[PDB]
Amino acid sequence: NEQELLELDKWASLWNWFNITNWLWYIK
Repeated sequence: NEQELLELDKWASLWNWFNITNWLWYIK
C-alpha cells in the first residue's frame, strides 16, 4: 500500500492511456 501511494502518478498515466487509445485507434 505505502509503495503504490508514491507510484500513483505512474499508474495515473496507465489508466488514462485507455482514454487516448481510442483516439489513435479511431484515426487508424
